[PDB]
Amino acid sequence: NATQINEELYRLLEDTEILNQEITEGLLKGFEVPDAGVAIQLSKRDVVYPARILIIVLSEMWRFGLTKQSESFLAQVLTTIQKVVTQLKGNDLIPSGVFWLANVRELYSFVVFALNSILTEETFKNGMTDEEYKEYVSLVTELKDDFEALSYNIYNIWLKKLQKQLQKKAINAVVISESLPGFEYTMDDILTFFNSIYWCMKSFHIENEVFHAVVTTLLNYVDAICFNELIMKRNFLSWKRGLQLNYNVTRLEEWCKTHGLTDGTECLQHLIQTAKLLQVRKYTIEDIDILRGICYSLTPAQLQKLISQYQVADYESPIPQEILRYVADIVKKEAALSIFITPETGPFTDPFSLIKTRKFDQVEAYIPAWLSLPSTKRIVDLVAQQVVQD
Amino acid sequence: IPCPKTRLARVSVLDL
Amino acid sequence: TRLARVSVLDLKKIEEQP
Repeated sequence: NATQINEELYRLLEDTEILNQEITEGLLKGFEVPDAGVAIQLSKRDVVYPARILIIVLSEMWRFGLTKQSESFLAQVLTTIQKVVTQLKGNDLIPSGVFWLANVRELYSFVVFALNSILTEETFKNGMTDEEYKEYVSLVTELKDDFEALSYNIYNIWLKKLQKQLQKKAINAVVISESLPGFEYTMDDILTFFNSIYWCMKSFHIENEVFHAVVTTLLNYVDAICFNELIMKRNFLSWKRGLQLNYNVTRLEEWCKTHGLTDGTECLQHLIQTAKLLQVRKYTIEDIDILRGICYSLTPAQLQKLISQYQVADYESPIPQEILRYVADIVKKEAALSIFITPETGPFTDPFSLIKTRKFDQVEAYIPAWLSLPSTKRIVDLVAQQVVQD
Repeated sequence: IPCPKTRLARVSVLDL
Repeated sequence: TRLARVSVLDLKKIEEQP
C-alpha cells in the first residue's frame, strides 16, 4: 500500500547516520568513472547517476518536510565533492574532474529548478506553516548560492591541476622539442593531452563554452610559460630554432582550427610572433621597422632581448651593430614615453555561470548494477514503486 | 508520520 | 554549508600538491 511505502520511506529518510555514510563513502568517495576511456561516448545516465540519486533522495526528504536532514546531507555532499576533486591526481585527472563537473552541474540545475517552483507554484504552501515555508525558501536559496560556490571551486581547482600537469610537458615539447629533421616530451604529448580534454568533455555531454574556456586558459598559460622559457635561452635562439618552434606552434594552431576553436592563434600570439621574429630578416633598419609591425604584441624591451640573444649560424652575417643600436634606441625612446609575461594564476570565472542551466523535465531512477548502497537503493526503489502505482 | 507534500523531482520509470 | 569560494592562496596551496 501507499502509506506503507511512505512509512518505510520516512523511517529510511530520517535515518541520517546510515544515509550519510552510504552516500559520502560508496557514491561520492567510492565514485567509479568509466575507465573505458575519454574518447568513448556515454549516455547522460552513466555520467550523472550520483547527482540524480542525490536528487531523488533530496526531493524525497523535502517531500516529508525533513529540512534539517537535507541540511546535513547536502553539507556533507558539498564538502565531500570539493575534497574529492581537491585530491585528484595522475591519469585520472581529466576524466574524474569532468565527471564531477557534470554532476555538480546536474545538482545545481535541480536546486535552481526547486527554488523557482517553491516561489512560483502556490501548491507548495499547502502542507506547511508560514515560517516553515520561510525557512524552506531560505534553505534552498542558500543552497543555490553554495552550489554556485562549489561549481566555481571545483572548476578552478581542476583547471589549476590541469595547468600543473601541462607545466612540465609543454616547455620541453614546445621550446626544446625538434620535430623537423635537419634543423622526453614531444608535440604529440601535448596534442594527446588536448585530445583527451576535448574527447572527455564531448563524451560526458559537457557544454562547449566550458571547453573553449578551459582550452583558451591552458593555451594562454602555455604561451606565457614558453615565452618565459624562450626569452631566457641564451645559446639557443637561432633561425633553425625559429623554424622548428614555428612548426610546433603551427601544430597547436592546426589542432585549434580542427577542434572548433576560432581564437587559438590569438591565444598563442607571443609564441607565434617570437617564431616570426626569428625567421624574418633583421639586417636592414627597414627589416626592423617591419619587425615592429609584425610583433604587435611584444614590448620593445622583449624585442631587444630576443634580438640581443640571436645565435648566428655557419657563414651567416651577424645582426649589425647599427641595428642593435637602432633597436636599443627605440627601447630608449619608448622607455621614457618587465620583459616576462606573468601567467594568469586564477581563480577564473566559472564558464558554467555564463550559460543557461540544464532544464529538469524528468529525473530517471537508476542505480548502477555494480553499486553497493542498500539504504539508498531501498529508498529509490520505494519511490519508483510509488511512481509505478500512480 | 507526517502527510506527504508534492514531490518536486518528477521521477521517471525504467526497465531492463 | 555556506561554502567559501577559492582564493589565489588556496590555488597556490593546490599547486604544490605532491
